Amino acid sequence: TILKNGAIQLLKKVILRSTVCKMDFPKDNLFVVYISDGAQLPSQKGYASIVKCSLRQSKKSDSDNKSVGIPSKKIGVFIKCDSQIPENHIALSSHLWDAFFTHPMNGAKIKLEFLQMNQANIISGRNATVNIKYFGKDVPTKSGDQYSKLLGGSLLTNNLILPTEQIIIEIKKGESEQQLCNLNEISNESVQWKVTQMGKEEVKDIIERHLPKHYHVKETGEVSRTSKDEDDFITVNSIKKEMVNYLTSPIIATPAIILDGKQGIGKTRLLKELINEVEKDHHIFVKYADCETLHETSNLDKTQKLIMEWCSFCYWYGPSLIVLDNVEALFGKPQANDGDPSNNGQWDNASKLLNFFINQVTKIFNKDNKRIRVLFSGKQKTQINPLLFDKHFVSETWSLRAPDKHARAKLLEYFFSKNQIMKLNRDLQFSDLSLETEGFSPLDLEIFTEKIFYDLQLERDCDNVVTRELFSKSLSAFTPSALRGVKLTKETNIKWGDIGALANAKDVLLETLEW
Amino acid sequence: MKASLTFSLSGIYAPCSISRDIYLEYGDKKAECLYGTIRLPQYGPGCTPGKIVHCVLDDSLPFCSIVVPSKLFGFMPTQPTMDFCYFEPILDNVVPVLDSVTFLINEQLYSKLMDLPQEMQQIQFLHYKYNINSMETVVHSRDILTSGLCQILNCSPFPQGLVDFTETQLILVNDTEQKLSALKYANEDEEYALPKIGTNSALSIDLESLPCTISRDLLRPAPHINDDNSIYAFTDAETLLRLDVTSGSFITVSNMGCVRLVKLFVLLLPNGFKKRTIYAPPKIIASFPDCSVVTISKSNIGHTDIPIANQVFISRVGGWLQSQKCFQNIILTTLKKFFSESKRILCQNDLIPIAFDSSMADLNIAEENDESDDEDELGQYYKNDSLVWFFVTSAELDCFSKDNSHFIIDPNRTKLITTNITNRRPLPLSRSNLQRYYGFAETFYYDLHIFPYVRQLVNILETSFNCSQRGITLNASVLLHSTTNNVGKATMVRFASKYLGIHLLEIDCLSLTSNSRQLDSTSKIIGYIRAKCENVLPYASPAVIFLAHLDSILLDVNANQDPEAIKLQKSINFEMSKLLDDFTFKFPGTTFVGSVNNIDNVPSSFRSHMRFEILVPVPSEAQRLRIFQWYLSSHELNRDVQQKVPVSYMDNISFSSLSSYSAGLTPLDIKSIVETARMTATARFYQESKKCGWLPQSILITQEDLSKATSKARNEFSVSIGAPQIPNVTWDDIGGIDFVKGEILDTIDMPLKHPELFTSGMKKRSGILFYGPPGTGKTLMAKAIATNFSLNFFSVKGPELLNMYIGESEANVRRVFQKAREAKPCVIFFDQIDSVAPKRGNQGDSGGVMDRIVSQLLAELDGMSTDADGVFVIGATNRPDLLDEALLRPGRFDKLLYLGIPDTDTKQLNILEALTRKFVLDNDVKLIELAKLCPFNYTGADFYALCSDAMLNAMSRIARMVEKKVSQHNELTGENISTRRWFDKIATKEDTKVVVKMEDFLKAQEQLTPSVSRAELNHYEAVRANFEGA
Amino acid sequence: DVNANQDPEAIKLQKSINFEMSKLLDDFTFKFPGTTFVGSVNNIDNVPSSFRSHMRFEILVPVPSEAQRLRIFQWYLSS
Ligand SMILES: Nc1ncnc2c1ncn2[C@@H]1O[C@H](COP(=O)(O)OP(=O)(O)OP(=O)(O)O)[C@@H](O)[C@H]1O
Ligand SMILES: Nc1ncnc2c1ncn2[C@@H]1O[C@H](COP(=O)(O)OP(=O)(O)OP(=O)(O)O)[C@@H](O)[C@H]1O
Ligand SMILES: Nc1ncnc2c1ncn2[C@@H]1O[C@H](COP(=O)(O)OP(=O)(O)OP(=O)(O)O)[C@@H](O)[C@H]1O
Ligand SMILES: [Mg+2]
Ligand SMILES: [Mg+2]
Ligand SMILES: [Mg+2]
Repeated sequence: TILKNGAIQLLKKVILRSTVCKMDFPKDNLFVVYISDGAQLPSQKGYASIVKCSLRQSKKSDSDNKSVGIPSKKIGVFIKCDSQIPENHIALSSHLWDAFFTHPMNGAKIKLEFLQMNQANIISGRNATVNIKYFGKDVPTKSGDQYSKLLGGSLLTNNLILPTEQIIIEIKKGESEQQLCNLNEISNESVQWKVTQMGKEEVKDIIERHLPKHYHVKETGEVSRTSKDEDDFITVNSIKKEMVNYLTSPIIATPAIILDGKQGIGKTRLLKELINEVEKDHHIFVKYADCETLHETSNLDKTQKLIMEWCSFCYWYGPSLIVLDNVEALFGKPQANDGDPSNNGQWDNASKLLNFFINQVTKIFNKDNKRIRVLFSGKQKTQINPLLFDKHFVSETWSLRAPDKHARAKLLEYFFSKNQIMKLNRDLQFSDLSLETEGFSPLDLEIFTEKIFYDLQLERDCDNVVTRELFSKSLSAFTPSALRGVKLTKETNIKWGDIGALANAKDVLLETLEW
Repeated sequence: MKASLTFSLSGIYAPCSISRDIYLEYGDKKAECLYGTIRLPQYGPGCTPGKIVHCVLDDSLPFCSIVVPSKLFGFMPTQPTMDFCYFEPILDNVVPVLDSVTFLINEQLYSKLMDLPQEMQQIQFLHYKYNINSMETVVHSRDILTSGLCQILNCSPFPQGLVDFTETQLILVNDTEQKLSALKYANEDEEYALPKIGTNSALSIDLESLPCTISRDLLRPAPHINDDNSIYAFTDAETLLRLDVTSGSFITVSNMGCVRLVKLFVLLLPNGFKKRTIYAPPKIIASFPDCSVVTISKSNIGHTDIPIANQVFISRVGGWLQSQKCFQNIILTTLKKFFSESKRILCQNDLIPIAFDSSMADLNIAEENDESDDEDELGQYYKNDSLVWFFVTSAELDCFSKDNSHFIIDPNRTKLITTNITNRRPLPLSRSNLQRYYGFAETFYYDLHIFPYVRQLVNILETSFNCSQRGITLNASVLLHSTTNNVGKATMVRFASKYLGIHLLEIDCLSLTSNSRQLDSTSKIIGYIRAKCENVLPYASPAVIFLAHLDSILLDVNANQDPEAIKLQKSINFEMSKLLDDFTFKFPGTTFVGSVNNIDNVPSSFRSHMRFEILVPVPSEAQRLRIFQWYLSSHELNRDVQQKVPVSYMDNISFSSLSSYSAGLTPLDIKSIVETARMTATARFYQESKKCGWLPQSILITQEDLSKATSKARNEFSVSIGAPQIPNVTWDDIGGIDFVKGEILDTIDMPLKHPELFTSGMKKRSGILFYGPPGTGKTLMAKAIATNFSLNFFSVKGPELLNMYIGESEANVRRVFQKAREAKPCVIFFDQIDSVAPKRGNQGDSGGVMDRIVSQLLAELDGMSTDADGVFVIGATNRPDLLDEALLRPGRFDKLLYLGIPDTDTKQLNILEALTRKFVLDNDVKLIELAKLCPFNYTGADFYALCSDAMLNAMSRIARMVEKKVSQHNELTGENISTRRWFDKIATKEDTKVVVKMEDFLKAQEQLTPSVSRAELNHYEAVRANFEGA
Repeated sequence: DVNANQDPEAIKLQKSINFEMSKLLDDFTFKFPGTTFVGSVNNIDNVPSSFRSHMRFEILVPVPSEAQRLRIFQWYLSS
C-alpha cells in the first residue's frame, strides 16, 4: 500500500510492548525507538501509536458522556536495533511519552508500522516550514533556530502536542501531505521556522481533547519533586536479592508470595525499592495498593469491583505484579471469638473477598503462569487468614529479622549522612558506635539519630557536632519500640559497685549473665 | 532454522545429508563429525522434544533441505511425507557421552550372543550388526534398532548422547516375555487395490473428534486466503484413494436427514492417529447426535457454491454464559469478528463455535477506526478461556432459490440479525473433548471403573436425563458433603455435566449481602438467585443448578442468638426451601446439585427433602495413583507455561511408590507437589544452562526431587495444624536408655514399618507413659520422636487445658483430640500429667473441676467407637501415684517405663560419651575414671551439668587467655581499643577454639552436687517397687 | 487502644482512625516547615503502638516539688 504521498509506502503492522530500560542518545533526536535484535528491520523509519486503555464504560461511562471521542494520535519514529531488550518488548525513550499524554509506565501496547519511501531522502528537495506555537502559559518568545535545535532536530510530524513546555507544532503550508517529514537530512538553507502565540479560543477548544495534566499536583519541575524525602536504599540484607531472583523466575509454583515482618522493621521501604528495581531490569508492571488508603472495604459489592479491576489491568498489561502493604486490613481474619457457628468463623464478612480474589487470580494463573502474580505483606505469617495456606496460594516465605551487628553500621552511617551536618570526630568510629544499639531497628535508629541531633545541637553548648560522651547519656533516655510497649524497669540506680563479701557470688553472676 | 524435509530407507545411524549452504555458513568446519538436532512439528499442543543426529555435506540437496532415515521414527515414506522441520547445528559440536545404556533383545539374538565366543568378538559383532561406534555413533531412547529384534530400554544420563562403545556399559536384557513382538514400524495392515469394486457412490467410516487444533504451516496443500479451517477433515491416504481423489475439493456428510459440506485433507504421516476413520474439528461434529459410524459421498457441485448471503438469521444458544450481562458485549464483538471474514460458508441447523477470553470482559481495546484497524496480530497476547455456540436457522434464497443446501456469507452483503433464544443439547464428553481442542483448563477425566462415588452422581443425572421420554416428575435433589475442604466436589459435578452433556449453572457464594442481613438481605439474595436462574432454565434441557458452599448461606439456628436476628435466618431458610421445589415442577428435568462442607449444620427443614447424600472421601491409595498419572501427563505440564522448551517426566519415576508415600494428601496437595517439582526442575535446567556443561533440550522431572517436595508439602501441612517447632534432637543422643528405646521402637515404628503384619483393627496399644525421678530423659525422648519419626507432634503445655469458665476446659480437651484425629499419624504429649489428671474424688481437694476434666479424659481418650488407632499418647510425670488407676490400664497407658538412674558404669560411660559427642574432646586422657569416680547416685541431668561446667571452665580459660593477649596488645599500642573493638578489628579463630582437657573434668567433678537426695530416691525406688515389683 | 472484647466492626473502624492519624501526622510534617505536632495525654499506656513508637519526644510532667509550689504561691498571691 502507498501512503497519500505517492513517494511513501506502507509495509506491515506489528504490535509490541513498552519498556523503561532507559535507552539513551544525544539531543539531536526525539523520536528514537529501540527494537530488539532478531528479524532484520524492513525499514529504517516508521510510524507508531498506542492502543488506549479504557474501562467497560458501564453506567454510561461512569455518568460521564465522553462525547468528545478521539482516535488518539499517529506519530512518526526512528527505530534502532538493540541487544539488551527482550524480543517482544519495545523501548520508548524519554521523549514522545508526553506526546501521548501518558505517564511512562512500564507496560503498554505499541502499534508499530514500518515505512518505506524513495524521494524525500534527497537533501534540500524542497523548503520546509513549521510553526512552534505556545499552547498554554508559556516562556517568553525565543528564536526558532534554537527551538529547531531542541525540538525535532531530525524528524517530526504535525499535530504533536508537548506539555513538557506547553507548545504545539503546526503547519498548513497548503497541498502538503500533513505527514512525516525529515529534518536532519535537509540543509538549514532549505528549512524555515517561526514562533507565535496560539489564540485563547483555539487553546480552550483543543483543551477539550484527552489531555490529562500530569503536573496537576504541584511540582518544581519535570526533574524535581519534593516528595522524594528519601531517595536511597541500603543493601543491608539478602532478601531483596532473594525476591528478585525468585519472583522473576521463568516458571513459578504458586501465584503468591508473603512477606512478614515486625513493627516498622523494613516492609514498606523494602517493597518500594523492590518496585524501583524490578520495574527496570525485568520489565515487570506493578500495581501498588496500600489497602489502608482503600476505603469502604466491608462494602463487599463495591470493593469487589476494585478487586476485579486490579486483575483486569494486570492481565491486560505484560508480566505484572501485585503488592499489598499491611494486607491484614483488607483480608485479615479478626481472630477474636467468644461464640460463633464454626462455618461463619470459617466464612465471615472479610474472607469472602479473599475467596473471590483467590478464585479470580487462579483463573488466570492456571492458564498463563507468568502473567499475574501477587505479593502480600503483613505483621505476621500465621496471623493472616488461613485460607492462603489452605488453598495453597503462598508457597515460599521470608522474614525480616532484626538487622545483625555487621549490618547496623551501614544503616547508622547512612542516617548520619542523611542530615549532612552530623559527623564523628577522628577519635570515634562507626563499627564500635553500633554495638551498644542492641535490639534496635530502622525506626528506632532513625528516631535515635534525630534525638542525638537535638541533644548535640542545643544541649551541648557548641555549634559543631560534638559527638562523644553524650551518646551514652542520650541512649539512656531512649526506649526501643519493642521495649517501649511492655513493662520493663530501670528504676534501680544502685551502681555496678557497692559490693561486699558477695564477691564469691558476683563472680558467678559475671560467669552466667555477662560473659 | 527451517529446513526442507524428505525421507529415505537408510539405516538409523546413517549420516544425514545436509545442504551445502547450511553446512558451510553454519556448520563447523573444524568438526570431524558434525552433529545437529531436529524437531518434528506435529499436530499437538506443542513441538516435540529435539532429537540429535549426525550430518555430512551433500551437494545434491537443494537450498535449505535435509534428508533423514524414516526408520528413525518408525515408519516408511510410502504415504505423503512432511516437507519441513526445524533444525539447528550445535554450536561447538558439544554432545554428552552416556556411561550406561540398557537394551532389550530377542531370545534368538541373545542365544547367538552367548554362542559368540568372546566379549570383544561380541562387541565387534554388535558393531557390525547395528552400526554402533565408540565416540562416533549417537544413541537415543524409546527407539527401535530393528523391527521386533532390539529396543533401547533406557538411557540414564541423558535421553540422547554419544556412546563410549569401548567402555560404556551395555545392559543387555533378554526379552523373556516376548514383548518385542509388539514392535511395528508403521507397516501396512495389508493393502488391496479395490477392496470394494466400483464403490464410487458412498463410503461408511467412523467419525471422532480431532484431538487438537491445526496450524496452516503443517498443511501439505496450499489453500486460499480464507474459509479453510472451518470445514477441514483429515484422513489416511488410502481412504482418499477409496474416494478416488487425493485430497479432493469437497466432501459431503449425510445421516438422519442432515447433510453438510466438508473439505477433506490428508493426514500427515508421522502422527500416530488411528486408522480408517474421519478426523474432524468440533465445528462439524457438533451438528450431529453422531453415530459411531457415518457415511460420506462425493460432491462436485460444492465447487459451484452460491453466495446468496442476504438477511441471515442467527440465534444465541441456551447456556449459562449467554445470560450474563457483562459477557454479552464481548460475545457480540467476537461474533461480529468471526462473521467479518470474507468467505465463511454456512448451512441451516449448523452450530458455529465461538471462543473468547473470560477476563477481557471489561477491556474495550479501542473504538472503530476509519482505516488500519484489525485484530489478527493484536490477539496473539491472549488465549481464550470460554466457549459458546450460535444456532443458525434461515437465509435468503433470491433468484438462486433452486438450491439452498450450502451457501457462503459475505461481509459486503451479510448483516447481523438475530432472533430470540433457542435451545439445543450440548456435546457429551464421551464423543468430543472440546476443552482439549481449545486448550481450556480441562476438567479432570474421572474413570468410573475406579472412583466409586462419582458413579452414583452420574447414574442419578443420566437417569433424570433418560426419564425425559418416560415423562414424569421423578427428578430428585442431590446433596454432596465432605469431611474436609478441597476434595473436588465442584470438579466431579463439572465432570458429570460434561460427560452427560447437561448445561451447568454455577451460582456460588459471590453473593451481595451477608453482614447485618436486616438490610433486606433476604431479597438481595433470593431475587438475585431467581433472576439468574430464570434467564437460563427455560432454555436448558436438561439443566443443573449448582450452589457452591451452600453451607455458609443456609446457616442453622444458633444456640446463643438475638431473638429477632434469627428471624431473618428462618425466613431465608424457608424461602430457599420454597424455591427448591418451585423449579422442580415449573420445568422438566431440573436437578438441584448442592454442595456442603459439613452436613451437620444444614437446616433440617431444608435437608429433610434431600434424598441422596454422597460422602466424598479423601482419595485412597488407588486413586492418588491415577491423580498423579493425570497431573504428570504431557497434556497438563506443557500447558499454560509457554516455555520455549517442552516439558516431560523421566520414565524412571514410579507411580506405585509415589502414591503410597503421599498418603492422606488431598488432590490439591498433589497438584501443589507437581507444581513445586516443575519449579525445581526448571530451576535445575536454567542452572545447567547458565553453566558451561551440556544443555539438555528438555527439562525432566525426577523422582529424586519429588521425594523431598512431598516432605516439604507435609511440613507445610504440619504448619497448618499449628504444631510447634520442636528442636532438632537426634535419636543418638538418648544414651543409656536402650531398654526404653527398644520398647518405644516396638510400638511407635514397628507397626508403622512394613505395614502388613499389624494391618488390622486391633488395639495397637497407642498408650505409653514415662515415670521416675527428675531429669532422666522423659522430655528429651519426646523431643527426639517429634522430628526423627515424621509423626505430627502435639504439645499439651502442662495445665494448658484448664480454663476460666465451667465448660471451656471440656471444650478444649475435645478440640485438641478432634484436631489431632484430623491428622491420623499424630502424637499427644501430656507433659506433667499430674497437673491435669489428679486422683478422682479425694477429700483434700475443692472445686471438683479436676475430677470433671480427668473423667472427660478417661472418656475421650479411650471411650467406645474408637478407630484409626494411629493417635499415640505419650505421658510423663515425676510421680504417678497421684494419677487415678482408671488411667493405669491397657488401652490408655499399658506399660509404665521407669527411666531410672543407670546405676551401671557401662551406661554411665555411654551417657558421658553421648553428651560429649558433638564438641571436641582432647584424647590425651581416658574418660572412664569419670564413670569410676562418680557414685551411682549421680543422674543423667547432673552428668549434663558436669559436662557443661567442665566446658565452661575450660572456655573461661580461653577467655582469660584472650584477655591477656588483648591487654598485651593495648600495652604495645596506646591502649586505644577494648576487647569488643579487638574482636572486630582482629581475629584469631584458631586461638578461640576451646578444647577441653579432662583435667577440667577432674576439677569440675569435685564441685557438683547430686540432683536428688537419698530421701527422695528411696521414695521413687519404693514407688517403682510398688508398681513394678508386684 | 485496640479493644479485645468489642465487636469486629467497631475494632476495624477504630483501627481506621488509628492508622489515618499517623498518616495525617506524616503529611502535615511533610507539607510545611516548622509544623510542630505537640500532643498531650493523661496515661501513656493507652496510646497505641502505631503512634507510641513513631513519636519522637516524651516528656514526663511531675507533680510540682517544694521549689516550685513556692513560686506558684508567690504568683497567685501577687497584686
Ligand atoms: N534498609 C533501609 N534502607 C534505607 N532506609 C531504610 C531502610 N529501612 C528503613 N529505612 C527508612 O526507615 C523508615 C522506617 O519505616 P518502614 O518503611 O520500615 O516501616 P513500615 O513498613 O511503613 O511500617 P509498618 O509495619 O508500621 O506499616 C523507612 O520508611 C525508610 O525511610
Ligand atoms: N480429584 C481431583 N482431581 C483433579 N483435580 C482436582 C481434584 N480435586 C480438586 N482438583 C483441582 O481443584 C480445582 C477445582 O476443585 P476444587 O479444589 O476447587 O474443589 P471444590 O469442591 O470446589 O472444593 P472446596 O469446596 O473444598 O473449596 C481445580 O484446579 C482442579 O484441578
Ligand atoms: N540420659 C540422658 N540423655 C540425654 N540427655 C539427657 C539425659 N539425662 C539428662 N539429659 C539432659 O538433661 C536435661 C534432662 O531433660 P529431661 O527430658 O529429663 O527433662 P524433663 O522431662 O523436663 O525433666 P523433669 O523430670 O525434671 O521434669 C535435658 O536438657 C537433656 O538434654
Ligand atoms: Mg508500613
Ligand atoms: Mg469448593
Ligand atoms: Mg519434665
